[PDB]
Amino acid sequence: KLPEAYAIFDPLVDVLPVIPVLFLALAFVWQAAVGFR
Amino acid sequence: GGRIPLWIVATVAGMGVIVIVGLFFYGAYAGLGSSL
Amino acid sequence: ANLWERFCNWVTSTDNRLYVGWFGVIMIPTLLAATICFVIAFIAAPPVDIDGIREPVSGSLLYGNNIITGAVVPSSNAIGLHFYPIWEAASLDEWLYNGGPYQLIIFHFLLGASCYMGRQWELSYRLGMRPWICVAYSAPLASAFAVFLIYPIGQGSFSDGMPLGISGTFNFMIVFQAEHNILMHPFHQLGVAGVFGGALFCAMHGSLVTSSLIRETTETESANYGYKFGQEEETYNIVAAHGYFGRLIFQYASFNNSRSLHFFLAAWPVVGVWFTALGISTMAFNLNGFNFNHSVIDAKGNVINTWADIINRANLGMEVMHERNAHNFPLDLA
Amino acid sequence: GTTGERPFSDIITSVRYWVIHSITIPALFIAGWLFVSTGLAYDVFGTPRPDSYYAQEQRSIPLVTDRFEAKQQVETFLEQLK
Amino acid sequence: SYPIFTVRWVAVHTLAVPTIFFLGAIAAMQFIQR
Amino acid sequence: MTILFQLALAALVILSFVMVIGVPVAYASPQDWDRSKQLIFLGSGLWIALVLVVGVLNFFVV
Amino acid sequence: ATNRDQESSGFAWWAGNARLINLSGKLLGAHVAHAGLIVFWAGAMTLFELAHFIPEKPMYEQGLILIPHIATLGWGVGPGGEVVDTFPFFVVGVVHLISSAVLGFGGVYHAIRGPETLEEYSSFFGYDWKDKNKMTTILGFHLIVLGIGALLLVAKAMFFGGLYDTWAPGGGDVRVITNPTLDPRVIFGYLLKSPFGGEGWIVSVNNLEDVVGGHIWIGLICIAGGIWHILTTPFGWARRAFIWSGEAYLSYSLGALSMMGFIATCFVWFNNTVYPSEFYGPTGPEASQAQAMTFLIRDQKLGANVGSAQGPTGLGKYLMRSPTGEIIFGGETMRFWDFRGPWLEPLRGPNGLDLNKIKNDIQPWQERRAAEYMTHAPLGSLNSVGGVATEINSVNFVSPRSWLATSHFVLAFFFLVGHLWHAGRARAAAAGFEKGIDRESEPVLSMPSLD
Amino acid sequence: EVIAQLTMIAMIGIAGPMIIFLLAVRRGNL
Amino acid sequence: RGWFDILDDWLKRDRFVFVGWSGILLFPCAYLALGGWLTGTTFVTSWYTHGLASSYLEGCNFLTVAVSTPANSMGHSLLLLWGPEAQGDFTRWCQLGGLWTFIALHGAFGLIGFMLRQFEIARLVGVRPYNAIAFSAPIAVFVSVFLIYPLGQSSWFFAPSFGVAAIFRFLLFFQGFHNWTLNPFHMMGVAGVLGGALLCAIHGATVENTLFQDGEGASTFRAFNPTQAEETYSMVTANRFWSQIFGIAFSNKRWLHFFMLFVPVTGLWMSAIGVVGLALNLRSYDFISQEIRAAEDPEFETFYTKNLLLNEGIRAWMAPQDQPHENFVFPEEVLPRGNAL
Ligand code: CLA
Ligand code: CLA
Ligand code: CLA
Ligand SMILES: C=Cc1c(C)c2cc3nc(c4c5[nH]c(cc6nc(cc1[nH]2)C(C)=C6CC)c(C)c5C(=O)[C@@H]4C(=O)OC)[C@@H](CCC(=O)OC/C=C(\C)CCC[C@H](C)CCC[C@H](C)CCCC(C)C)[C@@H]3C
Ligand SMILES: CC1=C(/C=C/C(C)=C/C=C/C(C)=C/C=C/C=C(C)/C=C/C=C(C)/C=C/C2=C(C)CCCC2(C)C)C(C)(C)CCC1
Ligand SMILES: CC1=C(/C=C/C(C)=C/C=C/C(C)=C/C=C/C=C(C)/C=C/C=C(C)/C=C/C2=C(C)CCCC2(C)C)C(C)(C)CCC1
Ligand SMILES: CC1=C(/C=C/C(C)=C/C=C/C(C)=C/C=C/C=C(C)/C=C/C=C(C)/C=C/C2=C(C)CCCC2(C)C)C(C)(C)CCC1
Ligand SMILES: CC1=C(/C=C/C(C)=C/C=C/C(C)=C/C=C/C=C(C)/C=C/C=C(C)/C=C/C2=C(C)CCCC2(C)C)C(C)(C)CCC1
Ligand code: OEY
Ligand SMILES: [Cl-]
Ligand SMILES: [Cl-]
Ligand SMILES: [Fe+2]
Repeated sequence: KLPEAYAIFDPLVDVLPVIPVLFLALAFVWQAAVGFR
Repeated sequence: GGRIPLWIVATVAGMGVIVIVGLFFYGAYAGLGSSL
Repeated sequence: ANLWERFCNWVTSTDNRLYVGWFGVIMIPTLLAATICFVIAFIAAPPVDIDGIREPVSGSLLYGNNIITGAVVPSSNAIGLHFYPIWEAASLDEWLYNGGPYQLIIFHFLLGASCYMGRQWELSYRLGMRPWICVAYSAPLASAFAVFLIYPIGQGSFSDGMPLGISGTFNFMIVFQAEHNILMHPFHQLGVAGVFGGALFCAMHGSLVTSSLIRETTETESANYGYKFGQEEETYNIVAAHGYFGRLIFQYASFNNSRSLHFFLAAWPVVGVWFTALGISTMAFNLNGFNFNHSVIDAKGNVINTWADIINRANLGMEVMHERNAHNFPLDLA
Repeated sequence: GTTGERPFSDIITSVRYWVIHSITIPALFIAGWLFVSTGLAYDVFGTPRPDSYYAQEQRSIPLVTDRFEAKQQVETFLEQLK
Repeated sequence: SYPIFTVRWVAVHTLAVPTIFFLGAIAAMQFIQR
Repeated sequence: MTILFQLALAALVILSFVMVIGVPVAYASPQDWDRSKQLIFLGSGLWIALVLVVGVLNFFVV
Repeated sequence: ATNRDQESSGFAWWAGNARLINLSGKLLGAHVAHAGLIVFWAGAMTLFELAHFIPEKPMYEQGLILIPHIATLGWGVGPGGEVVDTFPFFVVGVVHLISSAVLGFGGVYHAIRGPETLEEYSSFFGYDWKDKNKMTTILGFHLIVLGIGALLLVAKAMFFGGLYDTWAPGGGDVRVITNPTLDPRVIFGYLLKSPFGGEGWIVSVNNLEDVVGGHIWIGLICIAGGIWHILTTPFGWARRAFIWSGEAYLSYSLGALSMMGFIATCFVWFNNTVYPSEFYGPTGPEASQAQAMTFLIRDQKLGANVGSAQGPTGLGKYLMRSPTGEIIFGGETMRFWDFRGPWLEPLRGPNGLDLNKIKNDIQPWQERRAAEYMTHAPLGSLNSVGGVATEINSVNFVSPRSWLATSHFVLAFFFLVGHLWHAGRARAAAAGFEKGIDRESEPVLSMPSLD
Repeated sequence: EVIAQLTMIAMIGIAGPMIIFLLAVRRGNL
Repeated sequence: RGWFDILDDWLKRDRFVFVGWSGILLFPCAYLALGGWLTGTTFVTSWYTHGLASSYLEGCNFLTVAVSTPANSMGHSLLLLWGPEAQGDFTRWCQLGGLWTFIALHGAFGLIGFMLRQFEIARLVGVRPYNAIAFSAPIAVFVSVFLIYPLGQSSWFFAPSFGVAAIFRFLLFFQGFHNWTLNPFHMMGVAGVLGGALLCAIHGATVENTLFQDGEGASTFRAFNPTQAEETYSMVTANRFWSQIFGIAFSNKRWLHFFMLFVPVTGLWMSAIGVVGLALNLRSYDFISQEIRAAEDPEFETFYTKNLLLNEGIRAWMAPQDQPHENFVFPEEVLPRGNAL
C-alpha cells in the first residue's frame, strides 16, 4: 500500500511502469508518419 | 483512394490486435483455464 | 628485419594454407589438447563416478561400449564446480575415476572454439571482407557454452553438464524435460522454428536456384560444369525464380533482391538458435517451461485433463527413475 | 508488374472501404460473441459445459468403446447426467 | 477502373470473415466461469 | 487540509499531462516559437512549484 | 532533410540512430532522454511494488526486485529484515520519478530544439570522436562522478545509518561500519581468487567490512584515474592498439557491459550477503542444503542416529565427507557444501558440521528457516507456478533470484553479440570496406593461390 | 475499479499518437 | 476452340493468386484442413475419445488445444459423416473424432494439389521443377507419420493429434515406447535438418559478408538490381576465406545450391523410412550385446541402460492416462521409482 493520502492514485500507479515500452511503440508510429524516409 | 492516411489505420489496427490479445491473457487468469 | 617482426608477419600471413592469426595461437594448442584427450578417453578411459555415489558409468569402447553408447562421462557430483586439473589429483588413477578428462576437454574446447570465432573475424579483416560471419557462428558457440558451462553453473555441478557421447546426449535431453518442461518453453519452440525453418529455407533456396540454372550444358554431362569458378556472371535467372515463386504463393511473398534474400537465410536460424541457447541458459536458473498441470476444472472442481497433463505424466516417469540411487530426500532441487 | 487488381494501400485508405467495414467487422465479431454467449456452440458441436463432464457422483470418463454402437453409447451417457 | 469482385476478393473473405467471427467467440469465452 | 493536498496533487497531474503533450508540439511547430516560450516557461515554474507544494503538504496527511 | 533520410545520411530507417554519429547536440538529447527512461522506470516500478506490497508476506513471495535493493541499504527494515517503515521506499520512488521529468525535459529539448551540433556553440561541450585528448577528458570527468558514487555507499554505511547485515547476530539487523577493510591483501586478494567452486572470485565476498572497504578503494581509484586522463593524452603504444571512432568506443563499452551482466547474474545466484535471502529468497544452494537439514532434524527427533546412518549407496544418508574431508550434508546436495549462510554456520566446527552441535544446539529458529527456505527454493515455471516442473498448480511463485539471473544473462549475451557486431564493424569502417569489396582492387585477387 | 486502470492507460496511450497527429496538421518538423 | 480449351485459358490466367487445374484439388482441401483445425481447436472436445479437454471453449490455450485422434474403438475407420458410426449426425461426428480424419484426408489431398501446383507453375513459366521434387520430403513425412504409422498400429488413436502440446505428447511416447532416439534413420533425419539450418545460416552470412561494393550507402541492400548480370558477392574471396578457415570451401555455385536441396530433403526421407518401421514396432530399441552383459554383471552401467530405465518410467507413469481405453490399473506398489522421488 501507498500512504492513505494517495489511495485515489492507486490505479494510475498500476499502469505507470509500462509507459517506457510505449516510447518504443511511439517511435514506430512516428516513422509511419514520416514514411520510413 | 487515399483519403485516410495509411499510418493512421496502422496505429488503429495495431491497437486493435493489442487489445484482443491482452484480453486472451487476462482470461488465462480468470474463469475457465485458470486452475482456480 | 627483427625476429619479432618476421614472426608477427608469419602469424598473420594470408598465404598460409590454413590461417593462423593471434586467436589462432591460443585456438591451436587448446583444440589439440581437447582432441587428443577426447579420442584417448573415448576408446580407453575406465569408468567414471558421475553422480558422486560410487556407482561408476562405463563410457569407453574398451570397457564394453559401441560408437552409439560411448561417452566421455561428466565429472563427479562430489566435485561440483571445483576446478580439477590433473595436478589436483593424487594420481592419474584418481583423476580418471572422478571424471577429470571431461573438465580438461570442455575447458580447452570452449576456449579454442571461442577463438575459432575470433579467428573468423581476424581473417575477414585481413581479406578486406565484412566481419559478421563470426556473429552467425556465435549462435552454435553460445549453444555449446550453455550445455557445457552455463547449465552446470546454475545447477552446481559439472556432473549435470551434457556428456560427450551419443547416448549421453539423449540422457541429458530426457532429464531436462522432466526437470524443466523444455518442450513447453517458448525459447525452445523458437529454436525448433529456427531449425525447421532453417532446413525448409535451405531446401527452398537450393531448389529455386537449381530450378533456374541457365542451359550451358548438354544432357550427357553434369549441369555443374555450367559454372566456372570466379566467373563474372550469375548462373541462374533470379528474375525467373521470382516469377515461379511469386506465383506459387503471391508476388510480394517472394524476394526479388538477392541481398535481402540471403540476409533472411542468415538471420532466421541464427536468431532462433540464439533463443534456444538462451533457453538452456535461463532454465539453468530454474525459470522453467509453462505449467498447465490441472489447469482446467469443472463446476464441482474435478480436474479435466488436457494434453499438458499427459505430458506431465511422462515427465513424472522420467523424474522418478533418473539417477535412481542418488536422491535421499523428496525433492530434487538441483 | 501489376496483374491488374486494385492496390491494397488504395483500398484500406479509401473511405468507401471503411464505410462498409466499420459495420461488417464488428457485426461479425458480435455474431461470434453471440454464438458462444447464447450457449449454442455447446449443442452444435457437443462440447460439455462445466457441469456436464461428469454426473454428480462419478469420476470415470465416458470413453466410447464400440465402433457401431458408438452413437448410442454417447446418448446413453448424456442421459445418466440428469 | 478496377473490378471490385475478383478472385482475390473471394480469397480474402473466405478467410477474413470466419476469423473475425471466431475472434468474438473467443472473446466471449474469456468470461465463462466454472 | 485532507482536501487541498490532493487538490494540488491533481493540479500537478493535470499539468504534467498538459505539458507531456504540449512541449513536443510546441518545440517542433516552427510557427509560434516566440508565442510559446512563455507558455512552457510558465508551465515549468508552475510544475516545479506544484511539486514543492505537494511536497510540504504531504507532511500533514500521510 | 537535416540528415533524417536514407539519401543524405547513408543509413536506412531501421538503423537511423546511426544518423546521429556526428551530430553531438541531437545525440546528447538521446542520451539524456534515455537516462530519463531509466530513472522513470526506477521511479514507476518502486511505487508499483509499494502499492502491491503487503508487509506480512516475505519480500521474495511478492515479486519485488527494487524494494529489496532499498532494504539492503538499511532503510525501512528492522531486526530480521522485518519491514518497520514503508515511507523511505515511497521517497526513493517519488524522487526518481519526479527527477525523470527534468531529464525528460532536458533530452527532448536538446534533441529537437537545441543545436544539432555543439562544436560551434561552445568548445567545451562539442567534441570530435577522433580527438584523443578530448575523449580521455570526458572519460576522466565521468570516472570522477563514478568514484564519488562509490563513496556515497561508503557514506551511507559509515555515516548515515549503515546497511542490512544478514550476518549480524540475533538473526540480522541494520548496522554501522566503522572498520572498513583497507588491507589491499584482502581487497585485491578477492580479485586473484579462482572463479571455480569454493572460491568464487569476488562473488564470495561475505562480510560488509570487506564490501565497504572495496568501495573506498574503487572510489579513490576512479577519482585518481579521472584526474590522470584529464591531464594525460594516450601514449604511442595505446594509440596504435585501438580504433578511435564513435562506433569503436561504443563497441568497447558493450564489451564492458556484457562482462558486467554475467558477473551480476552470478552475484544474485550465489551471494547471500549483498543479496540477503531475507529479501531475495534463498539461493539455489541454500535451498538444497536447507532440505537436507529439515529432514536431518525430523528424523533425529524420531530417534535416528544421523552420523552413522548409512544410505543406499554406502554414503551417509544425512552426512558425508567432501573430497577434502569436511563434514557436509549428504545426498545430491553434496555439490553445494560450499554454501555458507547465517542460519547454518552455528553448526560448523573446524572439521565442518559438528555432530554434537547437531545432536544438541539446533534452535527452533533454524528449523523454521530451513523449512521456509526449502519450500521457497528458486524453481518455478514461466507462468509462476512454483516448484519443480512436475508440480500441480496452486503456489504462485518464482524467486527474485531466478528473475534477476535469467533477465541479466539474456541481456549480457545480447550485449556480447553487440560487441562483436560493432567492434568488427568499427575495424571495417576504419579500414574502409564496411560497404563491400571493391571490384577494381579485390584484395584476394592480388594474392597468390593457396595451391 | 479496474475500469479506473483502463481509462488511465487509454489516455496515456492515446497521448503519443496525438503529438504526431498534431504535428502533421501544423506541418511541424517531423 | 473447345470448351475445355476455354476453361484452361481461364484457370491459367495471370492474376494475384494463380489458380490452375491443380487449384481445383488444392484450395478446397487446404481451406478445409485449415478450417477443421480452427473449428475444432476453438470449439470441440476430446472427452469421449480421450478423456481430455481440447478446445478454447473448454478453457485450453493455444498450446494445449488439439483436434484429437478418434478413440481406439473406431479402428482404422474412415469415419465418414454419412458412415455407419456417426450416420449423418454432425454433432456425433465431432464427438467421435471425425474432424481428425476430415483434416487428415483433406490435408493429404491438399498436399497433392500443392505439389501438382509446383509442377503446373514451373511448366508454364519454363523452369526445372526442382522445387516440386524438394517438396517430396514433407509429403513423405506427413504420409509416414500421419497415415502409415497408425495403419500399422491398432487404430488412428495412436496417430498424432493436431496440436502443439499433443505433438509433444507424441514425441515423448516415441521415446518411452519406441526408443526413437536410438534409431539410425532419425539420426540421419536429425543430421539433415540441423545440417540444413547450418547450410542456411552459413551461406546467407557468407554472401552477406563477401558482397562487392556496388552502391555508396551503408545499407547495402540498395546495391542489388535483379536484372544485373554480375554476381553480387565474390565467390573467389568466399572460397579463400573458408579454405583457410575450415580447410575446404565450395568452388562451384551450382553444386553448392544443389547440395542445399539435397541435404534436408534427404534427411526427411530417411526419418520417414524409420517411422514406417515403427508402424510395426520394428524399433531399434536394444543392443543385445549390452543387455546380455548387463543381465550378468550388476556393475555394468552405461548411458544406454540409464536411458532404458527412463523409458520404463515413462511407459508406466503415462500409459493409464494416455490410453484410457485399456483400463490400466497400476497400484502404487508396482510403479517403478528410484530412491525418494
Ligand atoms: C572506465 C574505465 C576506464 C577506461 C575505459 C580507460 C581507458 C584507457 N586508459 Mg585508463 N584508467 C582508469 C579507467 C579507465 N581507463 C582508472 C580508474 C585508472 C586509474 C587506475 C586508469 C589508469 C590508466 C593509466 C595509468 C593508463 C590508462 C590508459 C588508458 C588507455 C589505454 C587502455 C588500455 O590499454 O587498456 C588495457 C589494455 C591492455 C592491453 C592492458 C593489458 C593487460 C591485461 C591483458 C589486462 C589486465 C590488467 C588488469 C590491471 C589486471 C587484471 C585483473 C584481473 C583480476 C581481472 C585508454 C584510453 C593508458 C594510457 O594511454 O595512458 C593515458 C595508461 O597508461 N589508464
Ligand atoms: C530510447 C529511444 C530512442 C531515442 C531517445 C531516439 C532519439 C532520436 N532519434 Mg531514434 N529511433 C529509435 C529510438 C530512439 N531514438 C527507434 C526504436 C527507431 C526505429 C523506429 C528510431 C529511428 C530513428 C530515425 C529513422 C531517425 C531517428 C532520429 C532521432 C533523433 C531526432 C528525432 C527527431 O527529429 O524527432 C522527430 C519527431 C518528433 C518531433 C515527434 C515528437 C517527438 C517527441 C520526442 C515526443 C516525446 C513525448 C514525450 C512524452 C514528451 C513529453 C514529456 C516532457 C514534458 C518531459 C533523436 C536524437 C532522427 C535523426 O537521427 O535525425 C538526424 C532520424 O532520422 N531515430
Ligand atoms: C550530461 C547532460 C548535459 C549536458 C552535457 C548539457 C550541456 C549543455 N546544455 Mg543541456 N540540459 C540537460 C543536460 C545536459 N546539458 C538537462 C538535464 C536539461 C534539463 C534541465 C538541460 C537543458 C538545457 C537547456 C534548456 C539549454 C541547455 C544548454 C546546454 C549547453 C550549455 C549549458 C551550460 O552552459 O550549463 C552551464 C552549467 C552550469 C551553470 C552548472 C550547473 C549545472 C547543474 C545544476 C549541475 C548539477 C549537477 C548535479 C548535482 C549532478 C547530479 C546529476 C543527477 C543525474 C543526479 C550545453 C551544450 C543551452 C543551449 O544549448 O543553448 C542554446 C540551453 O539553452 N540545456
Ligand atoms: C513443422 C515444420 C514445417 C512446416 C509447418 C512446413 C510448412 C510449409 N512448407 C512449405 C513448403 C516447403 N517445405 C519444404 C521443405 C521443408 N519443410 C519443412 C518443414 C515444415 N514445412 C522441412 C523440414 C523441409 C526440408 C526438406 C519445401 C522445399 C517447400 C516448398 O516448396 C513450400 C513453400 O512454399 O515453402 C516456402 C509450405 C507448403 C504450403 C502448403 O502446403 O500449402 C497447402 C496447405 C495444405 C495442403 C494444408 C496442409 C494441412 C496439414 C498437412 C495438416 C493440418 C495442419 C493444421 C491445419 C494445423 C495444425 C497445427 C498443429 C499441428 C500445431 C508450408 C509453408
Ligand atoms: C508520469 C506521469 C504522467 C506522464 C505520462 C507519460 C510520460 C506519458 C507518455 C505516454 C506515451 C509515450 C504514450 C505513447 C503511446 C504509443 C502508442 C500507443 C503506439 C502504438 C503503436 C502502434 C500500435 C503502431 C503500429 C504500427 C505502426 C505504426 C507501423 C508498423 C506496424 C505497426 C503495426 C507496428 C502523467 C501526466 C500521466 C501523470 C502521472 C505521472
Ligand atoms: C527524443 C525522441 C524520442 C524519445 C523520447 C523520450 C525517451 C522521452 C522521455 C521523456 C520522459 C522520460 C519524460 C518523463 C515524464 C515524467 C513525468 C511527467 C512525471 C510526472 C510526475 C508526477 C505527475 C507525479 C505525481 C505523483 C506523485 C508525486 C506521488 C505519487 C502519485 C503521483 C504518481 C500521481 C522518441 C524515441 C520517442 C522518438 C524520436 C525522438
Ligand atoms: C567494490 C568491491 C570490491 C573491489 C573491487 C575491485 C578493487 C575491483 C578491481 C577491478 C579491476 C582491477 C578490474 C580490471 C579490469 C581489467 C580489464 C577488463 C582488462 C582489459 C584488457 C583488455 C580488454 C585488453 C584488450 C586488448 C588486448 C589484450 C590486446 C591489444 C588490443 C586490446 C587493447 C583490445 C571487492 C571485491 C573487494 C569487495 C566487494 C566490493
Ligand atoms: C470444418 C467443417 C467445415 C469447414 C469449416 C471451415 C471452412 C472453417 C472456417 C474457419 C476459419 C477459417 C477460421 C478462422 C480462424 C481465425 C482465427 C481464430 C485466427 C486467430 C489469430 C490470431 C489470434 C492471431 C493474432 C496474432 C498473434 C496471436 C500474435 C502475432 C500477431 C497476430 C496479430 C497475428 C464445413 C463447412 C465443410 C462443414 C464440415 C466441417
Ligand atoms: O536431474 Mn535431477 O536434478 Ca539435475 O541433479 Mn538433481 O537430480 Mn541429478 O545429477 Mn544429474 O540430475
Ligand atoms: Cl539418469
Ligand atoms: Cl537428495
Ligand atoms: Fe544463394
